[PDB]
Amino acid sequence: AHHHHHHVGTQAFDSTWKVDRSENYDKFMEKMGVNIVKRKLAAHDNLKLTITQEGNKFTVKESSAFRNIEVVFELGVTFNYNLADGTELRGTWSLEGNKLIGKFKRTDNGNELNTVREIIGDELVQTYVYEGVEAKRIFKKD
Ligand SMILES: CCCCCCCC/C=C\CCCCCCCC(=O)O
Repeated sequence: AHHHHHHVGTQAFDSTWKVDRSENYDKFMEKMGVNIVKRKLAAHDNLKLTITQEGNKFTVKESSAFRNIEVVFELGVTFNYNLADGTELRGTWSLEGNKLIGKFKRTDNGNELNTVREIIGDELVQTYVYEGVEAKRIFKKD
């Protein structure tokens, strides 16, 4: 007696999507209290994203008009992330039920930010909620 068989797959998110559009971002940056100049480049930064994962550890490369760095996280591993000005927040991402959670909190007053990751049709999306305001950026393959 004997038998055999085989198949194959291929992830979807593991791609290179660049900022093709955004929604409500204006209120998000305005909320924090960003200056006209800071809102000029942070709006037309041309964020280029590259998604690559190997297990429960994801690594994405992001580049902007004034800088660019690579970040690495782990599902369910809280770590300290620093900002361009030096602020350090304690946050990360973790899946729940059938959705992905992303939360980070300021050290000043503990402002809780909430972000979820999803994909619609042929465009990647990431939502961010700040004080009731829910803004998101739509990245299309580059
Ligand atoms: C020059 C103006 C100040 C720059 C504004 C910073 C805007 C965001 C840029 C870098 C910080 C990004 C922090 C994201 C945390 C991880 C979330 C994720 O896994 O997608």
